Amino acid sequence: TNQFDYVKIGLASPERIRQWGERTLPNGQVVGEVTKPETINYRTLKPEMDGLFCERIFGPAKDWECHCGKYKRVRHRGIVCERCGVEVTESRVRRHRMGYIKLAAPVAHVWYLKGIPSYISILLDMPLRDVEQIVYFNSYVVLSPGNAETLTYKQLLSEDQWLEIEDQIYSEDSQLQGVEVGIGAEALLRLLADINLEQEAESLREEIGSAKGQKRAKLIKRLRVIDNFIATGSKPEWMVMTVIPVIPPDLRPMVQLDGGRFATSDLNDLYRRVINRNNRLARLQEILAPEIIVRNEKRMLQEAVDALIDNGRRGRTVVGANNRPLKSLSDIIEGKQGRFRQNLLGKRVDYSGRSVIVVGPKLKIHQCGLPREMAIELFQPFVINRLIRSGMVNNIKAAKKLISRNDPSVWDVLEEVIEGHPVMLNRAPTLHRLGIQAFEPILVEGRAIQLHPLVCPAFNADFDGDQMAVHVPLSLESQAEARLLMLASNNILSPATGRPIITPSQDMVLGAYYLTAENPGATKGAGKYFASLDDVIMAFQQEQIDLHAYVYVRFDGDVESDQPDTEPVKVTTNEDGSRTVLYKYRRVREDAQGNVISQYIYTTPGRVIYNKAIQEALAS
Amino acid sequence: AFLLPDLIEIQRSSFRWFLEEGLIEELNSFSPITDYTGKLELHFLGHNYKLKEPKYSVEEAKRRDSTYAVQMYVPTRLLNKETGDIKEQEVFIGDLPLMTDRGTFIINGAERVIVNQIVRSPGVYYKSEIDKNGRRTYSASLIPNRGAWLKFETDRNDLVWVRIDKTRKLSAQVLLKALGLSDNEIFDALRHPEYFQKTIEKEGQFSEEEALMELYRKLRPGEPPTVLGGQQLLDSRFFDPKRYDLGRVGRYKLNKKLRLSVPDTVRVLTSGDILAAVDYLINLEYDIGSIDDIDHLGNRRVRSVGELLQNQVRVGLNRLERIIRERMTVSDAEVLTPASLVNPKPLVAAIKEFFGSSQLSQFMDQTNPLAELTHKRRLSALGPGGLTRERAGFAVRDIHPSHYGRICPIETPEGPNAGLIGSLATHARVNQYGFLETPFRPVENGRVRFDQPAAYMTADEEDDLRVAPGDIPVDENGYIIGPQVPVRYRQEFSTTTPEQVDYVAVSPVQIVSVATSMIPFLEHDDANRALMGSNMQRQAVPLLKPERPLVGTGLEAQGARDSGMVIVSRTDGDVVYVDATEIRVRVSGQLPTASGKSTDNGQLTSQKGQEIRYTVSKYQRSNQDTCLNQKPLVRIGERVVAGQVLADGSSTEGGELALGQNIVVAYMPWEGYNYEDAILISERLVQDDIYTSIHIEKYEIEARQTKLGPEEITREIPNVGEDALRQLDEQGIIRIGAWVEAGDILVGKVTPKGESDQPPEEKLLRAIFGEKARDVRDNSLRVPNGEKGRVVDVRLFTREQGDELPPGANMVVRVYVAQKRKIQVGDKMAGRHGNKGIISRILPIEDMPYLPDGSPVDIVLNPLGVPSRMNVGQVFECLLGWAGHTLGVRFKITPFDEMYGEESSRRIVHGKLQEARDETGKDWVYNPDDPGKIMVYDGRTGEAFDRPVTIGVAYMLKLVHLVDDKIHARSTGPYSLVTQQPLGGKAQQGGQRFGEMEVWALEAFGAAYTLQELLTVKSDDMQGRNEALNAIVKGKAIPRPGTPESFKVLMRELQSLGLDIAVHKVETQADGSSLDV
Amino acid sequence: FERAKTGDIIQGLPRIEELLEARKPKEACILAKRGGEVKVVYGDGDEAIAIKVIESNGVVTDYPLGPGQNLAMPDGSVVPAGQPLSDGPSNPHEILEVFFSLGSEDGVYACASHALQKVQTFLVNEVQMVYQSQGIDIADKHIEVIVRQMTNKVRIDDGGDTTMLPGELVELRQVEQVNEAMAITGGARAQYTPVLLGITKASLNTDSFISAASFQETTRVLTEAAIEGKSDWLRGLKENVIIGRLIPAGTGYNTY
Repeated sequence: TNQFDYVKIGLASPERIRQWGERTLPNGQVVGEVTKPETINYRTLKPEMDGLFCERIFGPAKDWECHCGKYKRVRHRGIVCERCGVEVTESRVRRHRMGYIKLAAPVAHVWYLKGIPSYISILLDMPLRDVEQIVYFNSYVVLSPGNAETLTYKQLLSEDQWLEIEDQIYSEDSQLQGVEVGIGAEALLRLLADINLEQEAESLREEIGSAKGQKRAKLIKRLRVIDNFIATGSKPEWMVMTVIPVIPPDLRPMVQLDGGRFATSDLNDLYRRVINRNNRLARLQEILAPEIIVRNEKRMLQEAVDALIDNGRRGRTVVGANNRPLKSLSDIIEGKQGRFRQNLLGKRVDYSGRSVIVVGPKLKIHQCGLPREMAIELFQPFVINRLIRSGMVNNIKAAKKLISRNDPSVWDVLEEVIEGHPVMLNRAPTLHRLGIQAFEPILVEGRAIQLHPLVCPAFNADFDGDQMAVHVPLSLESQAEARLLMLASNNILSPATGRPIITPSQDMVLGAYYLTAENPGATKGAGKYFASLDDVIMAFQQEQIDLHAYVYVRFDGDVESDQPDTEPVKVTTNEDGSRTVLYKYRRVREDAQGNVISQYIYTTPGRVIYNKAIQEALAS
Repeated sequence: AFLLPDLIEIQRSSFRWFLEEGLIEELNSFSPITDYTGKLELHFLGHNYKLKEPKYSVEEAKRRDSTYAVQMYVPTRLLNKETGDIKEQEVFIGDLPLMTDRGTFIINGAERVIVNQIVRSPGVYYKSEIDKNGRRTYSASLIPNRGAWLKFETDRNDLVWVRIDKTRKLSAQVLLKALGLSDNEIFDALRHPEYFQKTIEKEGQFSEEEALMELYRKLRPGEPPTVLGGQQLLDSRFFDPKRYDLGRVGRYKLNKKLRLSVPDTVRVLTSGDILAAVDYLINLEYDIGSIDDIDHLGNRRVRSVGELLQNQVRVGLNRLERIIRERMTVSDAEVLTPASLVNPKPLVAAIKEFFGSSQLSQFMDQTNPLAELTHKRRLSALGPGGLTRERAGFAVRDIHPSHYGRICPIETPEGPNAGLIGSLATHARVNQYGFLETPFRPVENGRVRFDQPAAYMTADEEDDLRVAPGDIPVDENGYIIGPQVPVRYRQEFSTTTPEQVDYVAVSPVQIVSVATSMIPFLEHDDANRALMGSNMQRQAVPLLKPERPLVGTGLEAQGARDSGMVIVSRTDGDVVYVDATEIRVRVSGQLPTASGKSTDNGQLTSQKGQEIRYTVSKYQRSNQDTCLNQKPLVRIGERVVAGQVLADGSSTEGGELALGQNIVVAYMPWEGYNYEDAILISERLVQDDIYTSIHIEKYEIEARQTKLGPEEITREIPNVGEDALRQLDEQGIIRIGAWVEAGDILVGKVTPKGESDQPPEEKLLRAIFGEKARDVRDNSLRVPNGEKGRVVDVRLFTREQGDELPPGANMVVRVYVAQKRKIQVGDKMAGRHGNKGIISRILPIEDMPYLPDGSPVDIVLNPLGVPSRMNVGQVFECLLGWAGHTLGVRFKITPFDEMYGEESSRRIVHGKLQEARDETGKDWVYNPDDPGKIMVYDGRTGEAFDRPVTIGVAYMLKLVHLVDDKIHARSTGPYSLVTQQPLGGKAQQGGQRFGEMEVWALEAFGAAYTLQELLTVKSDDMQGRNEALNAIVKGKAIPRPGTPESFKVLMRELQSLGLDIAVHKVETQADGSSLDV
Repeated sequence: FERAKTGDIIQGLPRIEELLEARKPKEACILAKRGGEVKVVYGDGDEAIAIKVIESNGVVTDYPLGPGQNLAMPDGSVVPAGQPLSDGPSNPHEILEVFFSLGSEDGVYACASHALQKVQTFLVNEVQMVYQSQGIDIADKHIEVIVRQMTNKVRIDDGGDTTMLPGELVELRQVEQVNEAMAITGGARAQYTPVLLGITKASLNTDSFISAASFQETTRVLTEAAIEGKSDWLRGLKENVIIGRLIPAGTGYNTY
């Protein structure tokens, strides 16, 4: 956290690239470079000494072991090997070193090149199939000098014309112009590197005011790059490159597989390829082969490089033993599965457990079942701790063992470790925050998760076989806020709408319905009378009335009846407080009697239950 | 009524076919080879695969885990056009898995089947279409069988272009390829060559430039073109039979399509055709004729092994050929024997492979017989040649109304694959072209004479005619009855009258397929639900004795029978000796085996005690670990005729299918358990051993020369005592038949671990004990956890024991462990009507509402039914069952109980009940008032309620994916390679992945530490992980995290790609800019 | 025979979808001015044809076409796009610049604003309505939140003053803030037509490149940013995550 604040995106100039793998030693002579494309040796398996896995430039895979030998222990650490120049430093030093290839030919970064705007071109003001030709060895360019004569700047000599440029030879008049025919990126290089640009964003901006109804889009663009470059320290030339970084090996790991077979990584593959191509090419210029080979060659190289960066981008998607497109540097960090989006926003943690799911009646809400099998592992350690606390277990392995023995404690301690200790449940990936909440893990036998009906809607679960998944929280702090703010009790209502979301939903409704409905003909205990105590109840178990059976009930409170009746009906004008007055529900005593001395409600004996049931659950 | 032809022959047939010929003909078509100079012939009498014979029992091949196969010789002929001389030989060239009992193959001892797929058929087609206004071009298109295509159209000129691939080409001279005079397509078309005439630019440039620059200036550019060029170009591309198959079809359509006249096997094309096309295209510019709809099942074709294989073989050859082409040819004239100039291999690959993988060598799956069938007669659209999921979207997944009758529409996975995978209607089958001839019935004067053995025509839905849907109130004796009989017709339904009609379906339940046309009362349900139904049915594990259900659709005995999971009277005979492993009514020699002497096969053991010694096999593992076995079933001394059935497969019973059982159910809303999508259960349920199944289990393990050494298999291992060096053999194996448990040893082996890397503290602790520690990791094999169960077997594999192992392994050991399992809470378990449900509580039997007769009921589903499921059908039968449950009599039935103005099924069932009372007078058997409702008490206390509840028996079924199949946990375990985050994959201590949307539930909440940490310490700060862990073990909190990994990784990449990342701080009052690791 | 876009089932997400990205495929011959006259039907017209619109306080006739799938009829007391004149979804953009054609008198702000909201509001409703089409409920409070998020970016014009290129679609404050600067320190007034950025344009290539990158353009925005060093303190959320440290809230809100 307090190691850095902002990141600095940018480019790697050949020094910075070569500054990714120098590992200069005290013999004093630099390394980090790899002079071999092959991988581990065939006889033994050790990492050659200058190939994709050279230790001495990435690091001793065997912790403190000079590839040479002599030292096989941390004791030998800072000290390295004279004979091998292995940098003895554990092994985690690898996965991070980098090394790099001095390139025998420049390669217009695929990215800047076949990019949506082809920035290269954006800055070269030269469309593809023209600048695209220049790489790919496919045309020529005049060069600033090359066109100092009849030749016109940026005129594509292609080859026939380029040869015609060699024709009309200097053995004749004029032809004193220069050279740098752009057959390869080597010249695109000094195109770029040619230009100054301080004039751009001002001398170029001369336009920008002018050409009011002109392309506009073109220009301003071309500015803003330029400007930008100059604004940053970006010289376009840096775009083509010349020397190549290289992934710390293990990430291109490569691995013995049990059956003996091996687990090659397309990384080292693309790579190694470009190595050959390179070397070889150096040997081609070394043997001064006639161009068109060497030409060809570069072309290749070029795109070997390329594909490395990004397969399938432009030329023909490489397809190796994988019997399919390989996996370039780009794409492993891209897509749905680019590093980003799946190992990185979505990693795949432990301390978890899934299962099928099942209604957990008997077990109330804010609780969950929990199988015994899983609950252990989830809670593994915590428990062992408790062992040691109770002292029953001494070391851990002690525990470990005992844990598998399922000693009384295993099913006794545990659950003391456990309660209080919320847990979080989730039905599959769930955008909704409420999709997952905090829950109290109660043990349970079989293997499912018990599950409460009221919460079902939230997670939206069937019980036709859904599954859920569990995680468990650790810091204690992280417990807190489970409790505190996901604890499935306390969240009743949709965050998308004040509406509640807990809601008794099916049958339980119709329980309540049926409870509280209004069966017609209700005779048993109909028109009866009651007075609090839950009297009527008793009567109900003695069936004095019928669950569905209208009957008066002394209750001084308020009804709501539905179908409001408020106004009287048929007041009984007789004597003291006897207006005494009816209502489609009520029946009451005001006037002399008082204000409401009488208060019998026209309600079925169910509804009273219900009302009661609330009631008491609620206050008291 | 009818006869169900064998319903898998589909692929019996195919193969035979091939076999019978299907490759000769290719083969010797490929027979003629000869020196690079016509001077040295290499042809063969390709007319006999002369195949010596399979080496193994099937059984074997299973045991040997080998590929039952055959191998296969070709006599060859007199070679050379220099001195014509034979050096004749024959050769085999390869092993052929010659199919199996289930009409599939096994290979590598495993078991597979080759799906058959479905594609469009060669021929030609037209698709026209519009602009944004109504400019209504057309097109055209061609497809060989194999070889490139030819495209045409009309681009707002009315003038045209011979495109080749998509739009590869575009030339006004759409029909001036290899034709002079021009009239051949200017007047011989007698229509509108380029709307009468000519392009604008109808330039006729094609003298010396003919077949030149056309295939160059705008083909295949960049060479000095050469009239040859162009030529040798095209002629390749359409004439070397080498590479252009029309396809018999190819013709066959064409001609038909265009009543061309070219029968001729003319396996490749002509000109006259071409133009013929082009006309047609034109003619419909003028609109005389029809574009074509490929969706029409007819113009689309399905093909099975026979060729899938075959052609794939062909390519086998070519490759081979080359090899030979030279190796044979170029070298001298003597050495060249007709022997060492040919090599299998390439074939042997190609097939070895094809099977070995395609997308079509699928594994079988034998969960239970009908999971087979339905997995043979499955057919598929995908596959190489097909589509992909993506590249094909939707309306290419729908019920093109031609499927009718040919593809059960009810039937489909989903996942994306909906629609991409259909299975086969019941009656359908295919013509040698590989369209589905559809059985029907010829109704004369709108009246089927019935006598007709159906009508095996209508391979395509366009019989075009009055066709009746095989559900007709039919007057006894022919006549239809209602003058409002529908009918399809030209893909339409249409009120019709009985007289003017042709065709009736053979039955009202043919379009459907297995598990779909079987639904007890299909007619009465939602479809899709019935979708689910079907499938469930395929997944019902089989049981110790799955009982034939009670009310069933009749249609099944067969289904069983053709599984080939049962054992069938091969022939004939009256049983004699039958112990539980075979029926020596067979190799015994008496009346069974001996009307296994009545008539006495071609080669077979014609009379004696015959190898009609069927074995019968107990408990073999399935592709789902399920077990299978066939107790003798038949008695002794009695009388069987072929096709009868002798012992029973996994889950079949009376020799007929039986998938699950049938128990008494009630419908009520049992509180909580059953509240919703939950099921109750009595205890007797599995107490009577019903619903328990087997499962058994592969476990292998193997030892292997480390370049440290071998590593082994001892009895002995360090650190043992009980469950270790106890239930262990002298090689640390187990005895057959040994209980085991969850951590004990299967087989013990160690490893040359040595040391060469240790912490001084370890040397200490020696010293103190001065234990000169040992050196050998000890990877015994242990039962993992949550297993039980006897051991059935072992299968050691070393140099002597078959030596079937990776290059350098020594022993391989299999071991097999089995397991009863009773039912138990937590099991998908459902009915035959998409009744996906899960167990929740089991009630001890003395608490369920039992019944008026006290008979405790025992499930209790939720009443309110036929909702989104619309599967009311299932009450119907519950009821019914119960009738035949009280009547104690099974009853077959069929969907669409029509020929009855009323529901029909409705007054059956009542009827039966009704009468069911009185045959026992139990009375409460049936209550017209509240049909089949009953009283019910309830065990717990002893009362019914205001609303009587229905009651029925019902047939349920329990489903493979069982709770244990999905349970997991991880405190912590193995991590990843590269990225160290726990290794989550399902088998092995995996971990729950928290994708973005999941985090969208965390940061969306309040206090989100968790989030954080969850993101790291339980997945990545490596050290973070540990020391947390610790930190709890200590007894306190945990320390602050760091930065996860996968960041650091990302650095790397990026950096490895022209970057200068400065993650960096800005500290001091002098604000300090640094960078970091 | 012409026939109907009837059925039993209509619009659903994709309806949403669309206007959320606020795609611009909704035919709408809505004029950029209120009027108020007769406009028999097509405009003037009614006889065979003339799809066409008002100039009431004006004199010009104007007259744009329309199809046989959408037919209009709103005569008299006409709309300052108090309705999209020609009656099929005016596209918040057309309506915005129309609410800018009518809304261009006040403070260029208040023209902006009153428009600006005007439309927004609009938008909201719209959405609801789909929800009610299903009855499905989604607190407008949310929607608000987004859509505001959706439109608060001007697109600069004649931005010689605020520097932002004339046409540099940018945020609302900074530029207007820089405008205030020149407005009090000499300089022109870069046009600030309030524009909507749809859904996808909003987010992605925006401030923090990390985010963006992760959201999309993992390599696309990458190039660029790379060209800009465009630093990214990852300050905020979605990174802290990417990255581990915790959140603008939490202790970052407590200690803070």
